Amino acid sequence: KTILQSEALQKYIFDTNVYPREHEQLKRIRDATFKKYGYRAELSVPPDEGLFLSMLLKLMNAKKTLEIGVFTGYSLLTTALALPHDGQIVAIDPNREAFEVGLPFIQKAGVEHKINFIESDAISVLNEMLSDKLKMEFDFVFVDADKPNYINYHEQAIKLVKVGGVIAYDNTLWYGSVVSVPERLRASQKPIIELNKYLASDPRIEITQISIGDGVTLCRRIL
Amino acid sequence: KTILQSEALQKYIFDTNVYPREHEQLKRIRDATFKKYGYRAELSVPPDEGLFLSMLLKLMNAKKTLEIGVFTGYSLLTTALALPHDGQIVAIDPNREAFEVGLPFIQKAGVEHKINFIESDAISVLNEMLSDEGKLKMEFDFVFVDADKPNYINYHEQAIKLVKVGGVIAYDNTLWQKPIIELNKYLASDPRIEITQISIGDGVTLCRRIL
Ligand SMILES: Nc1ncnc2c1ncn2[C@@H]1O[C@H](CSCC[C@H](N)C(=O)O)[C@@H](O)[C@H]1O
Ligand SMILES: Nc1ncnc2c1ncn2[C@@H]1O[C@H](CSCC[C@H](N)C(=O)O)[C@@H](O)[C@H]1O
Ligand SMILES: [Mg+2]
Repeated sequence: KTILQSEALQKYIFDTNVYPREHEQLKRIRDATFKKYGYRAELSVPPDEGLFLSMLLKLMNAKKTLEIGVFTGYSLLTTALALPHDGQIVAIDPNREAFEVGLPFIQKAGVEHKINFIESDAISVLNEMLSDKLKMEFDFVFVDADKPNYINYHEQAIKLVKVGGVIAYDNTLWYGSVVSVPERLRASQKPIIELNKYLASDPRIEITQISIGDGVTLCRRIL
Repeated sequence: KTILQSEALQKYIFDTNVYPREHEQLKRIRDATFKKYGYRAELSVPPDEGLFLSMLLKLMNAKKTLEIGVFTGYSLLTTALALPHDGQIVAIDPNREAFEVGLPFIQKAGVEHKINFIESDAISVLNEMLSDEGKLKMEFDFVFVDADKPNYINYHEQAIKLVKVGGVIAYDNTLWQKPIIELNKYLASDPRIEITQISIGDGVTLCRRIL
């Protein structure tokens, strides 16, 4: 899986610059995820994107983060390992079963204490955060869930992220189809095109769309 | 050029997510670069990589940077615009004529005061910095290496002493040929850095100094 010019080039990146520095428990998540899910393992953040997100989190000095869409936990464990010892993550996914595929390796990595996993749909949780008593504020928000709700998440996340914080959207080049379409991915083409147009014109954010993985768009909140 | 599956996909990134947000003086650098250097305009850091570097510098809170390889100044102006008002950039290139193509637009953007442009080969400039004991602890937050590929490993061993612990050295063109193959192996096995290779532009490898 790649949006690059060649699968060989994608493998060069993995072999040269990811797998030799990949945490062993991240490898364990990858192996377990393919064994259970087959091609659906491609739902995971790819390992080169993971390593990038890790250094991004370190460079921003992020400590409080929100993850919408957990699956078996590759990006969640990536995030927990990058954060300092007192980092805290709110991680939302209706599929607790997938989460428990990765949880033994999260536990082995010693970072379970950083994670608040919420088995729920994200819309209601983020609406409760906005409606809750306390001040929810995040350094970083990773949106990697159900694409038809991405614009809805944006309007929630732009209230919950700090000014100067980052909201990151995954899959924003969607197999190249934003410019094309593989028939089974057609349903998600429109919502990603819609999200791309929405972020492109948003004055409250600075953006960079990065041709890593299946496309990552970073949104730095400035208003 | 693009390392993506299709040129249409690359152009989509530019049209949708770069040009509507691109500083007008960066556009003017792009146009003047084609007018003077033609298809060597391709040597410039591409617009999507520009916004990426800009976002990196803002998130890092970078203030002092070093640029090796300037050409007509697209990445240099990108950097100057991302830095705070009191930011400083040291920019090294033997081609002063190319720099002076972009200079009017750097000046119109109001950021010329941030820039110390040095007309030289970078190896000797950096060796002089390493010799300058008195300013050795005046370190850079960010180093961008975008020059002559056969010297990249040499620049690494200089830059790793010039950048702060926790700062970043960024190598351009790491998905290029031999000096890049060698560089990629060298950084992969360097215990003094953490790395991430990003498939943007011609390939960018970020090196965060940890020792
Ligand atoms: N309404 C919703 N709210 C939150 N998550 C949802 C959701 N609907 C679907 N999802 C979840 O979105 C996930 C997308 S895959 C997430 C991949 C993950 N970031 C990783 O690196 O492994 C799926 O696990 C799915 O269960
Ligand atoms: N020994 C050397 N030291 C510093 N720069 C060098 C060099 N040898 C070649 N170069 C320069 O490296 C540059 C590469 S093109 C640089 C692109 C620039 N960052 C931009 O965005 O426009 C050329 O301008 C060339 O003059
Ligand atoms: Mg993903």
